[PDB]
Amino acid sequence: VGSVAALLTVVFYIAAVMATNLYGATFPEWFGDLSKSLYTLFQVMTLESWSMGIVRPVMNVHPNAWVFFIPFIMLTTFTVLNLFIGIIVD
Amino acid sequence: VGSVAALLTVVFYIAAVMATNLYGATFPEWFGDLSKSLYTLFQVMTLESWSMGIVRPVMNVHPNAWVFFIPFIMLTTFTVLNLFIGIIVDAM
Amino acid sequence: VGSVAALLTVVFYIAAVMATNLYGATFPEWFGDLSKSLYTLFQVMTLESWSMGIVRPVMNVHPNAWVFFIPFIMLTTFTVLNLFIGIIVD
Amino acid sequence: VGSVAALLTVVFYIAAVMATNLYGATFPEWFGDLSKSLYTLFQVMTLESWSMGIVRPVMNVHPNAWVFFIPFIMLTTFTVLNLFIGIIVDAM
Ligand SMILES: CCCCCCCCCC(=O)N(CCO)C[C@@H](O)[C@@H](O)[C@@H](O)[C@@H](O)CO
Ligand SMILES: CCCCCCCCCC(=O)N(CCO)C[C@@H](O)[C@@H](O)[C@@H](O)[C@@H](O)CO
Ligand SMILES: [Br-]
Ligand SMILES: [Br-]
Ligand SMILES: [Br-]
Ligand SMILES: [Br-]
Ligand code: NA
Ligand code: NA
Repeated sequence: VGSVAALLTVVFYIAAVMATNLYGATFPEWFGDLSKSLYTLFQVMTLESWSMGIVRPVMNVHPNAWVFFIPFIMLTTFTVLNLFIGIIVD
Repeated sequence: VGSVAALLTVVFYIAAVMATNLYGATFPEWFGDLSKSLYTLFQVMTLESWSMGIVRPVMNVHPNAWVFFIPFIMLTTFTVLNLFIGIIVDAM
Repeated sequence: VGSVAALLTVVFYIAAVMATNLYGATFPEWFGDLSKSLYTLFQVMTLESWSMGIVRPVMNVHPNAWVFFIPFIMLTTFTVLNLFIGIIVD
Repeated sequence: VGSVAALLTVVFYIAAVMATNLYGATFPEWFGDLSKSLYTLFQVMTLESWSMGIVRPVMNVHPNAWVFFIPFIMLTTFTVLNLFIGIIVDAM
């Protein structure tokens, strides 16, 4: 559980670093700095307007953006369930 | 677990083949080609703007679209839950 | 499990009957007939735009609408988890 | 289980008392009185338009609003999961 939450924070920070560099210049409101990118990736993790509000607008400039976002959603949500269920048992 | 992930991929692919055919011509931005259709059905599976942003606009042209999307949501949502729980149990 | 799904269908139909009578006249696009109301209550059960898209617009005309919608969400989602987990075990 | 449902109600009430105070004057439609604040925090807890529709507009005026809402989502989401699983286990 402790190791699970550690992995989640590292992946979240690494993903927000990547997102800042990729979309920061073209999408400054969402990815303009590390802070903004961490906030956006949390919104995306919660699945709130991820496609209609974030990813589809991002894909209009960067067609391959889904290669970042879809694996991120698959990875962070699977980890979150694993962490939530893992903490409940212990 | 592997068979579940295989079944989900097959079901997902056929669903996007069907959706391209049904809505492609009338909704090209969301279902105009297999790629776009795989992306939309993923958005639909996550439940993101599925009704307000996709299914209701689709229902304006195709009144029965709900016969496709509602069973799709029910089928994939039950499977993704079963798959994610399946990995957790088969690791404890 | 079989009894759980039976209860869910009855509550869903009864709720869609109630919604048609309550909001049908003022909100015809969402609750104008039993069919429309069943579709809307499914959208509301999945939590998609339930407040921003449906309930807040409904509350502008019917201030107490939340007394219908909030218990519905609480009831149908709890039942759905109970049914999903219940089927997985058996 | 009962203690969990009690803790959630207390946490929910205090959160809506705080939100009324912090955002009431600047966001009256969503946090203008305790009632509106209880309703908004329920919408936020379900994750419905929490960021695009509530938290980002709130962050335009109050840049630190995320310090309130993100821990709120994390706290209530973990509790609601724990409460719902808790009833299921304490019936099997
Ligand atoms: C899982 C761990 C999730 C951690 C989430 C961390 C969020 C950090 C957000 C932050 O530090 N901000 C700067 C606060 O000064 C908020 C930004 O999101 C903000 O600059 C922009 O979004 C603006 O557009 C808002 O008007
Ligand atoms: C858990 C069980 C969920 C069951 C869901 C049943 C849905 C039945 C929907 C239906 O029969 N319709 C009529 C099909 O002719 C669709 C309506 O939703 C439609 O009339 C309106 O929404 C219009 O506004 C669309 O343009
Ligand atoms: Br969360
Ligand atoms: Br998912
Ligand atoms: Br569902
Ligand atoms: Br809920
Ligand atoms: Na949503
Ligand atoms: Na959701």
